[PDB]
Amino acid sequence: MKLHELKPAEGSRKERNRVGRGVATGNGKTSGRGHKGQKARSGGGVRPGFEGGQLPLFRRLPKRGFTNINRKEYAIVNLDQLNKFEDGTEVTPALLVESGVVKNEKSGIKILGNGSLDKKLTVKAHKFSASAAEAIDAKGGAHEVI
Amino acid sequence: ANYDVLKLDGTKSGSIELSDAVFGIEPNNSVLFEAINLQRASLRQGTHAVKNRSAVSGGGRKPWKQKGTGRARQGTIRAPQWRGGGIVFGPTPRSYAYKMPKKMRRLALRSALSFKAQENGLTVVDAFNFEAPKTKEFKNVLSTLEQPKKVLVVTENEDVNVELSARNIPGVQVTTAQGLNVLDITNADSLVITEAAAKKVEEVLG
Amino acid sequence: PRVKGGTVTRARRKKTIKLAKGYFGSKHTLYKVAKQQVMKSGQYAFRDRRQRKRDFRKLWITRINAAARQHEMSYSRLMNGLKKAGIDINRKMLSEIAISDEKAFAQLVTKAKDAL
Amino acid sequence: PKMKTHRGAAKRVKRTASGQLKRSRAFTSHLFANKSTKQKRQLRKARLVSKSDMKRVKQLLAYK
RNA sequence: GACGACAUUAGACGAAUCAUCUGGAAAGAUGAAUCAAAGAAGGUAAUAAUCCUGUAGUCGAAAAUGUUGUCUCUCUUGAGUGGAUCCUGAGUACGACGGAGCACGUGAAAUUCCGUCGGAAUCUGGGAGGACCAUCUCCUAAGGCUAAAUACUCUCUAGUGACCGAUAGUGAACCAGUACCGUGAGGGAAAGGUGAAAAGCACCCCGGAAGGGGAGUGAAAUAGAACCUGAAACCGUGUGCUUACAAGUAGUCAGAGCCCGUUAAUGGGUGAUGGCGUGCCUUUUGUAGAAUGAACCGGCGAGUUACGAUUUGAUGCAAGGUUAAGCAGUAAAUGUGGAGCCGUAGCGAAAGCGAGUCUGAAUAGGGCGUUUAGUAUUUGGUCGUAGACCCGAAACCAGGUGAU
RNA sequence: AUGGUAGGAGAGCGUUCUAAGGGCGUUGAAGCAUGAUCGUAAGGACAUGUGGAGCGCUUAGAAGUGAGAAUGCCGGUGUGA
Repeated sequence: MKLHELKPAEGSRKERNRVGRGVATGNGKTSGRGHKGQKARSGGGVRPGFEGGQLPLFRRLPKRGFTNINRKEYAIVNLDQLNKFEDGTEVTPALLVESGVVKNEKSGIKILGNGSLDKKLTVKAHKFSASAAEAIDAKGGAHEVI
Repeated sequence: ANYDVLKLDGTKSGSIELSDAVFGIEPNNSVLFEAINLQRASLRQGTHAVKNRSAVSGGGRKPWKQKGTGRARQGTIRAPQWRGGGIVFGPTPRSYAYKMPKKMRRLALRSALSFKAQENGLTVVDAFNFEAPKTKEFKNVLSTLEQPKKVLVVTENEDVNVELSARNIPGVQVTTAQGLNVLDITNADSLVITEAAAKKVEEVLG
Repeated sequence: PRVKGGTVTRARRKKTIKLAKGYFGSKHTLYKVAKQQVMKSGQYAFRDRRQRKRDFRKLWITRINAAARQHEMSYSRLMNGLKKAGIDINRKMLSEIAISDEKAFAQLVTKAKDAL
Repeated sequence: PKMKTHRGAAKRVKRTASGQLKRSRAFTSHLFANKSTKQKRQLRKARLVSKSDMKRVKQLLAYK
């Protein structure tokens, strides 16, 4: 381009609304606020969730549960994600990370059975579902619980 | 994708092959605008401030009593409608820079280069041989290659003599292959590159 | 960048003052009273562009009545007989014929008469 | 500053997969002798936060 | 220590160009030029990257010595096993009772204070670690100490910039914490602005002031002490063109006298008559006041981000997500950056299971999911935290000043 | 077939700079204040004065941006006998 003929992409910029600059803008005197009360005032309005003294919704409902502080979460890889590999290749967690299927192996790797495998390989992970091990051994191949 | 390497007398020294991944894309005008806008905003220091009503000198006390006697009720002599001041929402010192993703940035550099190579704005020479700084010498060089007023010359890493030579012909700017930015590529009317430089920029953008 | 309000206020006010020229007293000099008067005079003239059409129709009909009564006719019987005759000319035109060409006006008074 | 989570609401609500907030049932936890056994077991099924309420309480649980 | 460069710091010297024609001059049109580490900006009756100057180069002096690679003295080559007996810290570890700090509302408490208690151990050591006993880490707590890298800039000092551009970073770029006000603590202004050169009206003529003339350095004094010029409006005031039986939101729509035309063509008008006739305004069911508030001008007077959330362009670029900090770069772009941080899977209070799962003792129904699209994303309306559209209390507290 | 103090997505102007391009300018160039043009705008290209050395246009970006009242404040001025 030239620096004297710069042009933004179409529909990518917009001018901001400037409130309180006279009558014909449509936002002239009271500036969009209406006339009086709490919401007309500067710094006004009621804090979110407050409903005027009727008991709020998050006080009239009971608290339930607890949170387990050392819970395990596993990186999930499904069966149709394994078809990017070649037959007979032996997949391991470090190979699954390096190939970029798993970004962040949280507490381990669980293989789940969602897609269709359609290859033959040997896998090594921390956890398998039932259907996953069925479809891995059914095509020929072995699974080994690291 | 072939370009004539000229000598400093401007005749010819050969041809050269430069990628279409770098020098030959369809240039992207949106990413180019976005990167020009970015660089222009990273250059500004936002070194501007005013004094608000709590930072104007003086003015602690209420100037007359609330029910006055025939006067408007006022609270300090430094309120915004008084002539001593207190500014309501002025400038505040801030930064105007922002970032954008890495290979949008490389897309902008490619669009700038490939626009230069499509207006016949690209001249590749073989090496510059300057052993002492002389603007007069460099001026004769830019006359033999038919160059316009604004010209960006890209060496490979650092020629202190061609830097010092070209340094104040007005309109000429001298850069390293690593120091290419969109703003001066777009600002120049033509690009002269050495031979070693064009391989380097073809190898870091491809 | 501070922008100070210079020169634009004075241009905007000075053309309202120049619109108020010929007005009494401090309506041709002072911005607020001259502004209110120029607002009101735009409003008046909007109303009077429409009242002008009623006023001139009324004046033409009064002249036609006077012209018709010199032939022993009302306005109303004349306009009726002119309609039944098929004659379709204005009241602006009828009033100008009655002023200018008296003989022609008598002529179409006769066509209004025998069509009744 | 980061906006703060309303901690009292985060003990009482859980986010579903699309966007909703599964909630716990009121009128539980006390005197059931004035209730039939049908209403005892029908206060056990969980429900969702209604959309009129989501309009009001959306920003309070933005991080959940 | 000769300790081998404080800085090579006072600093100062030290580039290189230019002439001609039309208003004062060129710095407008002609014709030329600059010498290498400067060749880069920027200030001078006319806008010199080549007058003052820097920038480059030069040598560089007091307290200086980069402060070092022998750096006098002088180092400390470590002499290996065991822990068996001794030592390893006293009102103390050690705890009750009132309190405080720890994110934690004192308690079921792992650190501190007051008052009271008291009272260990030694190689078969003892002792200590968010309630108790066995395993893990620690000490040889209290007995004790002491390092650098680790904080921060009135303005110190010098050198610099989409900045303050002078209701200004400042209250004050002028006579400023001064006039002035107050017993005192204290409060706190207004007013800024040649130069082309005073060349500031010699000289000379009529009333003290002020004028009228000439006079002038005057490229221009209606450019005379208001040489920062210098504007407007309010207000004026003296001329005139048209205009004088009445009842008035003063205008508007319907026309005799007098004019005459630029940045040019039903141009430009000017001023006399019959009809019709209620504000920025605000606040109201309703107002035009017998509801509120108001001449002219203006500093000059009412929507950022720390930084988040959510909803509306372009893409690394889509099996996909990196950079935050940091580092290198001209206070930029940019480059690099995995000790590091959203999506591709949901459900359950949870264990857990997983295209399902929860419920159910059922694998049952039914809830919530599945049957592709997101962000390294970055960037254009509304919310949150800020004190958040602006102005305005009565009052509360803390520290002071006052019995003229 | 085509009103709305509250509503969405609109094309535009005064100050500043880039970030540019291209101009008006020391035989004069302003701007600003008095002129026939543009106009819903906000906002700019040719007769007096000014001086006597400063401004526009185009495209885009940033807002001490954004000027009839608040018993508003005042550099303030000046009226109403």
